Amino acid sequence: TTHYSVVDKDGNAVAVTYTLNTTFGTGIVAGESGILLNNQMDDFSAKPGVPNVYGLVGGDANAVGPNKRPLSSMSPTIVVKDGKTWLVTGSPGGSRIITTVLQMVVNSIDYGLNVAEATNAPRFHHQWLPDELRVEKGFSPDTLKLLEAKGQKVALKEAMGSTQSIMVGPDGELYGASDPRSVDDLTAGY
Amino acid sequence: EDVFHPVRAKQGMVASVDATATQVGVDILKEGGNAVDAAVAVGYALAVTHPQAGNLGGGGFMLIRSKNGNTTAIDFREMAPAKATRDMFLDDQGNPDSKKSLTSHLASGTPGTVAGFSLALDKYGTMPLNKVVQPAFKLARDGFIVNDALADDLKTYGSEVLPNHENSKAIFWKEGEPLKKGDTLVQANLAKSLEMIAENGPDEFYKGTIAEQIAQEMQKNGGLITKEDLAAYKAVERTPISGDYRGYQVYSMPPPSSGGIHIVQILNILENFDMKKYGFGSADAMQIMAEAEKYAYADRSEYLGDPDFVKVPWQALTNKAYAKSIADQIDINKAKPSSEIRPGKLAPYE
Ligand SMILES: *[C@](=O)([C]=[N+]=[N-])O[C][C]([N])C([O])=O
Repeated sequence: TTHYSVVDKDGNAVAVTYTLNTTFGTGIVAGESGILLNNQMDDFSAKPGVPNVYGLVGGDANAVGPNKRPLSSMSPTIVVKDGKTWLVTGSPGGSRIITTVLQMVVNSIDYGLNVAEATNAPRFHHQWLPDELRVEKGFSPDTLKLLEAKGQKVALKEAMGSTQSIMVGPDGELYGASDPRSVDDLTAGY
Repeated sequence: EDVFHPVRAKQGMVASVDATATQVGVDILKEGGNAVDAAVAVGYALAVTHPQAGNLGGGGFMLIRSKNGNTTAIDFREMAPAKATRDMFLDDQGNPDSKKSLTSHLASGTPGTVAGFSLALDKYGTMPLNKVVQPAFKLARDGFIVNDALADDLKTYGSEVLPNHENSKAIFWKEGEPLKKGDTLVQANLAKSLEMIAENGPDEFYKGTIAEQIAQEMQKNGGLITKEDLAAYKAVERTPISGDYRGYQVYSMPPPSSGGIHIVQILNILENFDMKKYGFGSADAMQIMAEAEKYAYADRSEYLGDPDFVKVPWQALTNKAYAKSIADQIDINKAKPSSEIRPGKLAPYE
């Protein structure tokens, strides 16, 4: 998985999410090309009803077929405010890519958090199947009682995603944030 | 006042998972390249400094929005081999073999990255391919220092696959162990590939030497990717999926990605609530959002597929009426088992 965002001096913007699928893909280098080969074929529904590596399921719509592009969850995303590019984001995470991008958007619009605040905020996610409210460390013990109470089956787990985002000020100024979950990353500009 | 502060810049900015790649992006912008140029250079740089996911042998998506508002998506996702079949990943008992779909030569799809980047670069960029690939070329030829991220990934995930293939082990393993933090990673063969692409364009990959190398690697090991597959591959510019949330317009990836559709769907659902009132981290906010997501993933499993092969009911899925009907089935003080949730009835929204 990996996602990166770019915004230039003219205000043009690009968000790219690309991958080999799992880390290092199949781990197979194509001859003497030095190029690692992907294992994207696993994003297809190998068998209707059976989940793939991310626990995602499919049927005939996402079944294996010649020259067919397997279903993806990658979501490079751009939010517009007052008619202008405002937020440029995205993230890896297989099935969680969807709820991760969603929280970035909700954090920015509804909670008025700056791009760094929105990025460093804890995250949660539910993909229907398995049925559980997956969470990250960072949510209060109290608030978590209510979810278990209200009915949810809270399931604390590994950190989710690696958002690399840029927010554009009304005056052209740029604000960026790299995810605390990924080390050695960087958001820089001039 | 704030606990977290964003990095600030007045002209251009690049955000990526790797410091070296980001810096490659910035330098290209400083040289007068546009967002797309920088994005392609970063993409080639990551194929060298972040072999975990950055690549030339994988695929992905790209969303481009010009300064004038024109928004478009480039689909450079991988295409299964022409000789790929529905039950290809089933064992003799008819059960899905993960090993076959993840580690064997059958797990690979015809790579679209080189294609997608060149399409975007030629149509929306301003620099020649040779210029934006040069940074990555030098990094592969001269090598770079292994940092914590790469060292950690090589040990944790690389160990399970890289040492099992002679050509892979020769590149990423040292003295019987994965490269360690501080070691230098030089990728001579990749540099040659990159050097050839920068010279003969994207065809070097889909028709040239690289295509030959990929085809032979597959043939000699039971793979399916043939030179015809690589020649018959193409990136596809498609219409972004979008919605409106409280006055803000959101644009994301349309099928083959399910990304765009469901982010919009859930936002439509959420729009029916005063999320701001509940506040971040609140019991309620998490309640509402957790439930809305369920329906989306339900629909995902049914309606999403390569649009060139199946018809996706994206209008109904992103229809606000439908979203409002999903919103009502939500109880702020009680959940609903995923079992009691099925792909919605898009009939009255078609
Ligand atoms: C990536 O997040 C890498 N991982 N784990 O997977 C993305 C997935 N193949 C998709 O949604 O396309």
